[PDB]
Amino acid sequence: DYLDIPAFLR
Amino acid sequence: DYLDIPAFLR
Amino acid sequence: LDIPAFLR
Amino acid sequence: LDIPAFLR
Amino acid sequence: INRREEILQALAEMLESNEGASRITTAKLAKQVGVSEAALYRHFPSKTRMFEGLIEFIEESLMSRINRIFDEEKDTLNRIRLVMQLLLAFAERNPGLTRILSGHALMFENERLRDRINQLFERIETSLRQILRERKKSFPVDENILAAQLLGQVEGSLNRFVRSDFKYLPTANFDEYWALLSAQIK
Amino acid sequence: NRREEILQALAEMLESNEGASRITTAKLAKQVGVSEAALYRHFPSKTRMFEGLIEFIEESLMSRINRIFDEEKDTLNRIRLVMQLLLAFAERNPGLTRILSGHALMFENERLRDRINQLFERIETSLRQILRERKLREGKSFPVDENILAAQLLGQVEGSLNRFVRSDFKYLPTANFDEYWALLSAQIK
Amino acid sequence: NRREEILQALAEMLESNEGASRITTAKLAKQVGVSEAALYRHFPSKTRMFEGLIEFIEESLMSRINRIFDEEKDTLNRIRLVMQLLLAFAERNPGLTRILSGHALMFENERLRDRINQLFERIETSLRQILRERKLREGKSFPVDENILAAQLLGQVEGSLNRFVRSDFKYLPTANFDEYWALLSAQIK
Amino acid sequence: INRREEILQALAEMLESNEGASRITTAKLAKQVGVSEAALYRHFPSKTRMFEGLIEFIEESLMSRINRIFDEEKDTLNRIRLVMQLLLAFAERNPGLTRILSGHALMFENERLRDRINQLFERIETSLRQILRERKKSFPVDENILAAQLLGQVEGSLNRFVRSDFKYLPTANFDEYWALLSAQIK
DNA sequence: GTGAGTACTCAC
DNA sequence: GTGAGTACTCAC
Repeated sequence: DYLDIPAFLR
Repeated sequence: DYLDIPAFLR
Repeated sequence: LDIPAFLR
Repeated sequence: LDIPAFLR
Repeated sequence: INRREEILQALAEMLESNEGASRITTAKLAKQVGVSEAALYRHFPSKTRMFEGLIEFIEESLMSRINRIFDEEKDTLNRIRLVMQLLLAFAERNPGLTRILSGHALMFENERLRDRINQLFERIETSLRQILRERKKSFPVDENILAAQLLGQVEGSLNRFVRSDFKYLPTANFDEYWALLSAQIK
Repeated sequence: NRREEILQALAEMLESNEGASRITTAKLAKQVGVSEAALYRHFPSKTRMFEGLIEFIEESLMSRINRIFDEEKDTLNRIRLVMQLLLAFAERNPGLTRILSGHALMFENERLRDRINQLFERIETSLRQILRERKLREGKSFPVDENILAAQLLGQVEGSLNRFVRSDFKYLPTANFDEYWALLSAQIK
Repeated sequence: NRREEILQALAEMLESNEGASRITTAKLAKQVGVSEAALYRHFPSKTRMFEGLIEFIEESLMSRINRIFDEEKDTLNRIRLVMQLLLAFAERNPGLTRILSGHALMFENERLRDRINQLFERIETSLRQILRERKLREGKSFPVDENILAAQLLGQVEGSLNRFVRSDFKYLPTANFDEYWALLSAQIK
Repeated sequence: INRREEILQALAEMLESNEGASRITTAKLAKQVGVSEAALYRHFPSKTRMFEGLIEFIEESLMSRINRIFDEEKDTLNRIRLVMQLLLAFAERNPGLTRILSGHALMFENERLRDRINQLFERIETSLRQILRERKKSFPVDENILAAQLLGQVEGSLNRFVRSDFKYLPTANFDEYWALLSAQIK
């Protein structure tokens, strides 16, 4: 899996 | 004088 | 099957 | 007379 | 023709009153017509087009009569007097429309409408020049210069009429103006 | 110091093509290089900003009309110098001419138009007073009432100012003033 | 008679570049050649107009899915014909595909999107039922749960429909279906 | 940076809720942010530019990571799996932004924004094609065809996620999907 | 025809 | 920052 998945909402 | 002077408002 | 086209 | 211009 | 004309008549009525000194919004115009803002847009694509309706009346009213004077009246001074008096009397009979001619009412609207008014004044000035050039006795002054002076006097009269809230009537001093001038342009 | 920098900015905008449309406080603030808030620390309103320019117009024209009346005693020369003054001042101040002609003021408090009307009244009574002194000074009057002539003269000037503004400053107010003067003089001298 | 002429007009607009934006009653009325009022004598709302098209979609797809189930007994062939049906119907009806993909419905009553969701559920359970019969018919199942496979297959179709719509109908839904089928068959046969 | 970010976070919050199924008007957005409509326009020239802010995040977030996978992971199948899983997991972690990716939320806004999303998908498809072409063992299928099938599966998963009100999770069936496929593309 | 809206603007 | 506006639009 790709670990670094950006999340826009805090 | 110029007699026929148009008038827009009734 | 013959697919129907709605646009006549 | 010298006419003044406001725009300096 | 009917509802379209009702809207234009409502616009001219507002131009003629105190409201003419301020932006005529769609909200105020609709209320004057007695309909919703949305109804206005069933008869016109935009407020600019409503003003264009008034401008088309001014253009056609004035230029058809100026052309008639040019074609039907023979004498130079006679032709000039009639064109001048036509402009001043038209303004006096149509105060609201004079706010369009003077450009003040158009400040609130797209600048292309003032361009159209500029084109009308150029047409009038052209008529004046052509009338003067046909006298050739010569004038004590350049034809282009005189035409510009004549229209300038009219423009100032229109401006005074508008800024005075229609107190200073454009025709009031014309006979004296013309008596003075005509005695010199022979 | 900042007050006059705001007035200078307003006049620059009035002078450019911007003057043909509403001059917003956002636009003015930008032209000056400050925030809108900063603007409102020197003037309470846009109207007071325009009043600053109108003050310069009033003082410029009225002070010079008085000078002419005091330095020059010939009636026709007085008239020629006053008309020349109004025309040349407008030519030298295109942006302020939009204020004189009323067009730039359409966007602002109506009391500013009343103020310009009052200035024109002060100018028109001045011309009337100049014309009326001819009878005593020269034993001669005019072929028309002085009140009519003064109105016609100021109207001619107002027409030149409107034409200047309409044409985006192409039709200069002083253009061919000599020819106009020669013809006017022949009419009334 | 006029009712179907309104539906025909709506479909023509959905099919053109107009379908990428709100299709207004003013625009629809014009395309038909009547007044808006006339429109509202046959349908009470825009939503009911769209429901007319959705009915054609539902009946077209579900009737043919039933035919396939009845005429063809081989499991993999059933699957191939159902996928082919959804893809080809969309290709033959670009404007209706904007409805299937949900994009044209964004402007309308949300109950219409619920209706499309219900259609996809009816289609997905159909694929599930087809897949589940393999065990009895052939004594074999699949390397994954039938519920997962049906979702993956309908998802593949939904992707083709979205791509068709995104690309303004350039990416045809049936393009290279044979290659897709050959690979899918190798995966599950 | 601060107020600009607050507005974008408010937009993404609305996209993520039921309101995301409908036009997000300036009136509703302002109320979500807790400011006047006019305040919005001190930080953005237009609502289209607010959406562009979200689109720029999606573009940069996804393409920087896809390029990193391409440059840092060596194996073909490994690279494909990671790019696919990245897309699906990104969508699942960002439901509101998925409504932008799927094009549904953009229906209410200027069409040039959907053009930008099309450009992003073309960039992703390009990466997929390049990854596949570097295997050359050969595939049982054209590289362009496979890339389109792979992205099609992702697009359908995103669409299902959005239309189900985020019930159908995009990553849920990916392992089974990939197990099936990878056994055949060798 | 029209209520309720629509994105965006203005002076303060 | 924001109240009050601004021309123009929508489905009914």
